[PDB]
Amino acid sequence: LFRWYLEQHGQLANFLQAHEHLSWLHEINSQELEKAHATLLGLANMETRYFAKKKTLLGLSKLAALASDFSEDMLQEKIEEMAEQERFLLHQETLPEQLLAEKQLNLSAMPVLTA
Amino acid sequence: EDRLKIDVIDWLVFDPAQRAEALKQGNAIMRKFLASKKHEAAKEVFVKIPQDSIAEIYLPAEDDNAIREHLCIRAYLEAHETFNEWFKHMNSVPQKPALIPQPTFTEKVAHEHKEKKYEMDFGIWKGHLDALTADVKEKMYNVLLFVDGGWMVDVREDAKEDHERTHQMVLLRKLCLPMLCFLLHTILHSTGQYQECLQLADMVSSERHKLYLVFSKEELRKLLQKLRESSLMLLDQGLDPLGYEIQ
Repeated sequence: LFRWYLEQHGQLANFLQAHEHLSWLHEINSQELEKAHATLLGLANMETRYFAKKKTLLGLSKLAALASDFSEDMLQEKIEEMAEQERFLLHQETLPEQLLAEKQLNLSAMPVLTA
Repeated sequence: EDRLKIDVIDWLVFDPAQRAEALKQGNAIMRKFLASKKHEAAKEVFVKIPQDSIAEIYLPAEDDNAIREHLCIRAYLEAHETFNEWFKHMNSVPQKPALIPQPTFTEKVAHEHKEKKYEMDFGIWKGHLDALTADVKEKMYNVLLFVDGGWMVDVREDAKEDHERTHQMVLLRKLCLPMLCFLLHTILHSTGQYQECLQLADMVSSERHKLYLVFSKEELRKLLQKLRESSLMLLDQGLDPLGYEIQ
Protein backbone atom coordinates (compact mmCIF):
# COMPACT_ATOMS: atom_id res chain seq x y z
CA LEU A 1 0.00 0.00 0.00
CA PHE A 2 2.90 2.35 0.76
CA ARG A 3 4.45 1.07 -2.47
CA TRP A 4 1.33 1.90 -4.43
CA TYR A 5 1.08 5.44 -3.10
CA LEU A 6 4.75 6.25 -3.74
CA GLU A 7 4.39 5.18 -7.37
CA GLN A 8 -9.29 -0.64 -13.20
CA HIS A 9 -8.07 -3.52 -11.04
CA GLY A 10 -5.75 -0.77 -9.86
CA GLN A 11 -8.90 0.87 -8.52
CA LEU A 12 -9.63 -2.26 -6.48
CA ALA A 13 -6.20 -1.79 -5.02
CA ASN A 14 -7.15 1.88 -4.92
CA PHE A 15 -10.17 0.78 -2.93
CA LEU A 16 -7.80 -0.65 -0.33
CA GLN A 17 -5.21 2.12 -0.71
CA ALA A 18 -7.95 4.70 -0.13
CA HIS A 19 -7.68 3.48 3.41
CA GLU A 20 -6.25 6.60 5.11
CA HIS A 21 -7.55 10.16 4.57
CA LEU A 22 -8.56 9.04 1.11
CA SER A 23 -11.00 7.26 3.46
CA TRP A 24 -14.03 9.43 2.75
CA LEU A 25 -13.70 8.55 -0.94
CA HIS A 26 -14.12 4.76 -0.62
CA GLU A 27 -16.69 5.63 2.05
CA ILE A 28 -18.97 7.56 -0.32
CA ASN A 29 -18.43 4.65 -2.70
CA SER A 30 -19.37 2.00 -0.13
CA GLN A 31 -22.45 4.09 0.66
CA GLU A 32 -20.98 4.59 4.12
CA LEU A 33 -22.07 8.22 4.40
CA GLU A 34 -22.13 8.66 8.18
CA LYS A 35 -18.58 7.34 8.16
CA ALA A 36 -17.54 9.71 5.37
CA HIS A 37 -18.89 12.58 7.48
CA ALA A 38 -16.74 11.72 10.52
CA THR A 39 -13.45 11.62 8.60
CA LEU A 40 -14.39 14.60 6.41
CA LEU A 41 -14.83 16.68 9.55
CA GLY A 42 -11.64 15.24 11.03
CA LEU A 43 -9.63 16.26 7.97
CA ALA A 44 -11.31 19.67 8.11
CA ASN A 45 -9.98 20.20 11.64
CA MET A 46 -6.32 19.24 11.17
CA GLU A 47 -6.52 21.50 8.13
CA THR A 48 -4.24 24.52 8.54
CA ARG A 49 -2.29 24.81 5.31
CA TYR A 50 -5.11 25.94 3.01
CA PHE A 51 -8.19 27.99 3.89
CA ALA A 52 -10.01 27.29 0.62
CA LYS A 53 -9.55 23.60 1.43
CA LYS A 54 -10.68 23.70 5.05
CA LYS A 55 -13.81 25.35 3.67
CA THR A 56 -14.33 22.65 1.04
CA LEU A 57 -13.99 19.74 3.49
CA LEU A 58 -16.64 21.02 5.90
CA GLY A 59 -19.01 21.64 3.01
CA LEU A 60 -18.41 18.05 1.91
CA SER A 61 -18.66 16.67 5.45
CA LYS A 62 -21.96 18.56 5.80
CA LEU A 63 -23.35 17.33 2.46
CA ALA A 64 -22.24 13.85 3.48
CA ALA A 65 -24.03 14.04 6.82
CA LEU A 66 -27.17 15.57 5.33
CA ALA A 67 -27.31 12.83 2.68
CA SER A 68 -26.73 10.13 5.31
CA ASP A 69 -29.22 8.32 7.54
CA PHE A 70 -28.89 10.01 10.94
CA SER A 71 -32.01 10.25 13.10
CA GLU A 72 -33.46 13.76 13.00
CA ASP A 73 -31.90 14.19 16.45
CA MET A 74 -28.35 13.15 15.60
CA LEU A 75 -28.56 15.10 12.35
CA GLN A 76 -29.55 18.21 14.30
CA GLU A 77 -26.42 17.74 16.39
CA LYS A 78 -24.03 17.28 13.47
CA ILE A 79 -25.42 20.41 11.79
CA GLU A 80 -25.25 22.44 15.01
CA GLU A 81 -21.71 21.50 16.02
CA MET A 82 -21.09 22.25 12.36
CA ALA A 83 -22.87 25.61 12.33
CA GLU A 84 -20.22 26.55 14.91
CA GLN A 85 -17.30 25.76 12.62
CA GLU A 86 -18.89 27.74 9.79
CA ARG A 87 -19.37 30.56 12.31
CA PHE A 88 -15.68 30.95 13.11
CA LEU A 89 -14.62 30.49 9.48
CA LEU A 90 -17.07 33.09 8.16
CA HIS A 91 -14.82 35.57 10.00
CA GLN A 92 -11.68 35.00 7.89
CA GLU A 93 -14.17 34.74 5.02
CA THR A 94 -15.48 38.29 5.27
CA LEU A 95 -12.01 39.84 5.27
CA PRO A 96 -12.26 43.16 3.37
CA GLU A 97 -10.84 43.32 -0.15
CA GLN A 98 -8.95 46.53 0.57
CA LEU A 99 -6.45 45.13 3.07
CA LEU A 100 -6.04 41.81 1.22
CA ALA A 101 -4.49 43.60 -1.76
CA GLU A 102 -2.74 45.97 0.61
CA LYS A 103 -1.18 43.10 2.54
CA GLN A 104 -0.61 41.55 -0.89
CA LEU A 105 -2.40 38.35 0.14
CA ASN A 106 -3.32 35.39 -2.06
CA LEU A 107 -7.10 35.18 -2.46
CA SER A 108 -7.58 31.48 -1.68
CA ALA A 109 -4.01 30.19 -1.52
CA MET A 110 -3.70 31.45 2.06
CA PRO A 111 -3.58 29.56 5.40
CA VAL A 112 -6.25 28.89 8.03
CA LEU A 113 -5.71 31.94 10.24
CA THR A 114 -6.35 31.92 14.00
CA ALA A 115 -8.46 34.27 16.12
CA GLU B 1 -54.53 23.72 -24.65
CA ASP B 2 -51.01 25.13 -24.97
CA ARG B 3 -52.18 27.72 -27.52
CA LEU B 4 -55.18 28.81 -25.42
CA LYS B 5 -52.76 29.98 -22.75
CA ILE B 6 -49.94 31.41 -24.86
CA ASP B 7 -52.63 33.30 -26.80
CA VAL B 8 -54.27 34.93 -23.78
CA ILE B 9 -50.96 36.80 -23.41
CA ASP B 10 -51.18 38.84 -26.62
CA TRP B 11 -54.63 39.98 -25.47
CA LEU B 12 -53.21 41.33 -22.21
CA VAL B 13 -50.09 42.77 -23.88
CA PHE B 14 -52.16 44.71 -26.43
CA ASP B 15 -53.51 47.05 -23.74
CA PRO B 16 -50.52 48.79 -22.09
CA ALA B 17 -52.73 49.63 -19.09
CA GLN B 18 -52.66 45.94 -18.16
CA ARG B 19 -48.92 45.32 -18.42
CA ALA B 20 -48.75 44.51 -14.70
CA GLU B 21 -51.42 41.84 -15.23
CA ALA B 22 -49.84 40.67 -18.48
CA LEU B 23 -46.51 40.05 -16.77
CA LYS B 24 -48.08 38.38 -13.72
CA GLN B 25 -50.13 36.06 -15.93
CA GLY B 26 -47.15 35.55 -18.24
CA ASN B 27 -45.25 34.36 -15.17
CA ALA B 28 -47.96 31.89 -14.13
CA ILE B 29 -48.16 30.47 -17.65
CA MET B 30 -44.37 30.14 -17.78
CA ARG B 31 -44.42 28.46 -14.35
CA LYS B 32 -46.57 25.62 -15.72
CA PHE B 33 -44.32 25.17 -18.76
CA LEU B 34 -41.10 25.22 -16.70
CA ALA B 35 -42.40 22.36 -14.56
CA SER B 36 -42.70 20.47 -17.85
CA LYS B 37 -39.37 21.78 -19.18
CA LYS B 38 -41.04 23.26 -22.26
CA HIS B 39 -38.35 25.90 -22.81
CA GLU B 40 -39.41 26.80 -26.35
CA ALA B 41 -42.90 27.16 -24.90
CA ALA B 42 -41.73 29.33 -22.02
CA LYS B 43 -39.60 31.49 -24.32
CA GLU B 44 -42.21 31.92 -27.07
CA VAL B 45 -44.22 33.47 -24.25
CA PHE B 46 -41.15 35.32 -22.97
CA VAL B 47 -40.76 37.27 -26.21
CA LYS B 48 -44.43 38.25 -26.36
CA ILE B 49 -43.63 40.26 -23.23
CA PRO B 50 -42.36 43.53 -24.73
CA GLN B 51 -38.69 44.03 -23.89
CA ASP B 52 -39.55 47.36 -22.24
CA SER B 53 -42.37 46.11 -19.99
CA ILE B 54 -40.38 46.44 -16.75
CA ALA B 55 -39.45 50.09 -17.39
CA GLU B 56 -43.01 51.31 -17.99
CA ILE B 57 -44.79 49.48 -15.15
CA TYR B 58 -42.93 51.53 -12.52
CA LEU B 59 -45.36 49.05 -6.23
CA PRO B 60 -47.82 46.50 -4.78
CA ALA B 61 -46.40 43.28 -3.34
CA GLU B 62 -47.81 41.53 -6.41
CA ASP B 63 -45.86 43.64 -8.89
CA ASP B 64 -42.52 43.65 -7.06
CA ASN B 65 -42.50 39.84 -7.05
CA ALA B 66 -43.69 39.38 -10.63
CA ILE B 67 -40.88 41.63 -11.86
CA ARG B 68 -38.41 39.55 -9.84
CA GLU B 69 -39.95 36.26 -10.95
CA HIS B 70 -39.75 37.32 -14.61
CA LEU B 71 -36.01 37.99 -14.38
CA CYS B 72 -35.49 34.78 -12.41
CA ILE B 73 -37.19 33.01 -15.29
CA ARG B 74 -34.97 34.80 -17.81
CA ALA B 75 -31.94 33.82 -15.74
CA TYR B 76 -33.14 30.23 -15.96
CA LEU B 77 -33.87 30.25 -19.69
CA GLU B 78 -30.52 31.89 -20.52
CA ALA B 79 -28.94 29.08 -18.49
CA HIS B 80 -30.34 26.58 -21.00
CA GLU B 81 -29.88 28.62 -24.18
CA THR B 82 -26.12 28.79 -23.55
CA PHE B 83 -25.80 25.17 -22.43
CA ASN B 84 -27.46 23.71 -25.51
CA GLU B 85 -25.10 25.75 -27.66
CA TRP B 86 -22.13 24.66 -25.53
CA PHE B 87 -23.43 21.08 -25.56
CA LYS B 88 -24.02 21.10 -29.31
CA HIS B 89 -20.38 22.17 -29.71
CA MET B 90 -18.93 19.54 -27.37
CA ASN B 91 -20.40 17.06 -29.86
CA SER B 92 -18.73 18.49 -32.96
CA VAL B 93 -15.06 17.89 -32.17
CA PRO B 94 -12.78 17.76 -35.21
CA GLN B 95 -12.27 14.10 -36.15
CA LYS B 96 -8.77 12.61 -36.35
CA PRO B 97 -7.29 12.22 -39.85
CA ALA B 98 -8.10 8.81 -41.33
CA LEU B 99 -5.10 6.50 -41.69
CA ILE B 100 -4.22 4.74 -44.93
CA PRO B 101 -1.80 2.00 -43.83
CA GLN B 102 0.67 1.11 -46.60
CA PRO B 103 0.35 4.57 -48.19
CA THR B 104 1.48 5.65 -51.63
CA PHE B 105 3.84 8.64 -51.65
CA THR B 106 0.88 10.71 -52.84
CA GLU B 107 -1.34 9.62 -49.95
CA LYS B 108 1.59 10.25 -47.60
CA VAL B 109 1.59 13.99 -48.34
CA ALA B 110 -2.17 14.54 -48.50
CA HIS B 111 -2.06 13.01 -45.01
CA GLU B 112 0.85 15.13 -43.73
CA HIS B 113 -1.50 18.06 -44.45
CA LYS B 114 -4.82 16.65 -43.23
CA GLU B 115 -2.91 15.83 -40.05
CA LYS B 116 -1.55 19.38 -39.82
CA LYS B 117 -4.91 21.02 -40.52
CA TYR B 118 -6.62 18.92 -37.84
CA GLU B 119 -3.94 20.08 -35.41
CA MET B 120 -5.29 23.58 -36.02
CA ASP B 121 -9.01 22.89 -35.72
CA PHE B 122 -8.75 20.97 -32.44
CA GLY B 123 -7.04 24.05 -30.99
CA ILE B 124 -9.94 26.32 -31.94
CA TRP B 125 -12.60 23.83 -30.91
CA LYS B 126 -10.95 24.27 -27.49
CA GLY B 127 -10.85 27.98 -28.21
CA HIS B 128 -14.57 28.30 -29.00
CA LEU B 129 -15.27 25.81 -26.21
CA ASP B 130 -13.48 27.84 -23.53
CA ALA B 131 -15.56 30.88 -24.48
CA LEU B 132 -18.79 28.86 -24.45
CA THR B 133 -17.71 27.33 -21.14
CA ALA B 134 -16.87 30.69 -19.59
CA ASP B 135 -20.32 31.90 -20.67
CA VAL B 136 -22.53 28.94 -19.79
CA LYS B 137 -20.88 28.81 -16.35
CA GLU B 138 -21.60 32.45 -15.53
CA LYS B 139 -25.30 31.86 -16.29
CA MET B 140 -25.44 28.76 -14.11
CA TYR B 141 -24.08 30.80 -11.18
CA ASN B 142 -26.54 33.64 -11.82
CA VAL B 143 -29.39 31.17 -11.29
CA LEU B 144 -27.83 29.08 -8.51
CA LEU B 145 -26.57 32.16 -6.65
CA PHE B 146 -29.47 34.42 -7.65
CA VAL B 147 -28.90 37.86 -6.16
CA ASP B 148 -30.99 39.13 -3.22
CA GLY B 149 -32.75 36.07 -1.81
CA GLY B 150 -32.20 33.07 -4.07
CA TRP B 151 -33.95 31.88 -7.22
CA MET B 152 -37.75 31.90 -7.42
CA VAL B 153 -37.80 33.34 -3.90
CA ASP B 154 -39.96 36.39 -3.26
CA VAL B 155 -38.26 39.40 -1.68
CA ARG B 156 -41.56 41.11 -0.96
CA GLU B 157 -43.45 39.53 1.95
CA ASP B 158 -46.71 41.53 2.12
CA ALA B 159 -48.69 40.12 -0.81
CA LYS B 160 -52.01 38.30 -0.40
CA GLU B 161 -52.14 34.51 -0.18
CA ASP B 162 -51.42 32.63 -3.41
CA HIS B 163 -50.74 29.02 -2.48
CA GLU B 164 -50.75 27.92 -6.13
CA ARG B 165 -47.95 30.31 -7.07
CA THR B 166 -46.00 29.97 -3.81
CA HIS B 167 -45.93 26.17 -3.97
CA GLN B 168 -45.18 26.45 -7.68
CA MET B 169 -42.12 28.47 -6.68
CA VAL B 170 -40.94 25.91 -4.15
CA LEU B 171 -41.38 23.10 -6.66
CA LEU B 172 -39.62 24.91 -9.51
CA ARG B 173 -36.67 25.17 -7.15
CA LYS B 174 -36.66 21.42 -6.40
CA LEU B 175 -36.91 20.41 -10.07
CA CYS B 176 -34.46 22.88 -11.53
CA LEU B 177 -31.79 23.62 -8.92
CA PRO B 178 -30.80 19.95 -8.58
CA MET B 179 -30.86 19.84 -12.39
CA LEU B 180 -28.75 22.98 -12.93
CA CYS B 181 -26.17 21.82 -10.39
CA PHE B 182 -25.77 18.44 -12.13
CA LEU B 183 -25.32 20.25 -15.45
CA LEU B 184 -22.70 22.65 -14.14
CA HIS B 185 -20.93 19.63 -12.69
CA THR B 186 -21.09 18.07 -16.16
CA ILE B 187 -19.71 21.25 -17.72
CA LEU B 188 -16.89 21.54 -15.18
CA HIS B 189 -16.02 17.87 -15.54
CA SER B 190 -16.20 17.95 -19.34
CA THR B 191 -13.70 20.82 -19.47
CA GLY B 192 -11.43 19.32 -16.80
CA GLN B 193 -12.08 21.97 -14.16
CA TYR B 194 -11.99 19.38 -11.35
CA GLN B 195 -10.92 21.61 -8.46
CA GLU B 196 -14.01 23.74 -9.07
CA CYS B 197 -16.30 20.72 -9.41
CA LEU B 198 -15.56 19.87 -5.80
CA GLN B 199 -16.37 23.47 -4.87
CA LEU B 200 -20.00 22.76 -5.70
CA ALA B 201 -20.13 21.24 -2.22
CA ASP B 202 -19.44 24.68 -0.76
CA MET B 203 -22.00 26.42 -2.96
CA VAL B 204 -24.70 23.86 -2.15
CA SER B 205 -24.16 23.30 1.58
CA SER B 206 -23.69 27.07 2.02
CA GLU B 207 -25.82 28.63 4.75
CA ARG B 208 -25.98 31.75 2.58
CA HIS B 209 -28.19 30.03 0.03
CA LYS B 210 -29.31 26.84 1.78
CA LEU B 211 -29.38 25.10 -1.61
CA TYR B 212 -29.11 21.71 0.11
CA LEU B 213 -32.72 21.94 1.30
CA VAL B 214 -33.87 21.90 -2.32
CA PHE B 215 -32.22 18.48 -2.68
CA SER B 216 -33.75 15.09 -1.96
CA LYS B 217 -31.43 12.79 0.01
CA GLU B 218 -30.94 10.68 -3.12
CA GLU B 219 -29.94 13.65 -5.27
CA LEU B 220 -27.30 14.56 -2.68
CA ARG B 221 -25.55 11.19 -2.74
CA LYS B 222 -25.71 11.37 -6.53
CA LEU B 223 -23.91 14.72 -6.36
CA LEU B 224 -21.45 13.06 -3.96
CA GLN B 225 -20.71 10.28 -6.45
CA LYS B 226 -20.30 12.93 -9.11
CA LEU B 227 -17.69 14.83 -7.10
CA ARG B 228 -15.76 11.68 -6.17
CA GLU B 229 -15.41 11.27 -9.94
CA SER B 230 -13.84 14.67 -10.49
CA SER B 231 -11.60 13.90 -7.50
CA LEU B 232 -10.21 10.80 -9.20
CA MET B 233 -9.03 12.72 -12.26
CA LEU B 234 -7.30 15.07 -9.79
CA LEU B 235 -5.39 12.14 -8.30
CA ASP B 236 -4.41 10.99 -11.79
CA GLN B 237 -2.89 14.45 -12.17
CA GLY B 238 -0.92 13.95 -8.96
CA LEU B 239 -2.82 16.37 -6.73
CA ASP B 240 -4.86 15.62 -3.59
CA PRO B 241 -8.61 14.81 -3.79
CA LEU B 242 -9.52 18.52 -3.76
CA GLY B 243 -6.88 19.67 -6.27
CA TYR B 244 -4.22 21.07 -3.93
CA GLU B 245 -0.53 20.22 -4.35
CA ILE B 246 0.68 17.29 -2.25
CA GLN B 247 3.57 18.75 -0.26
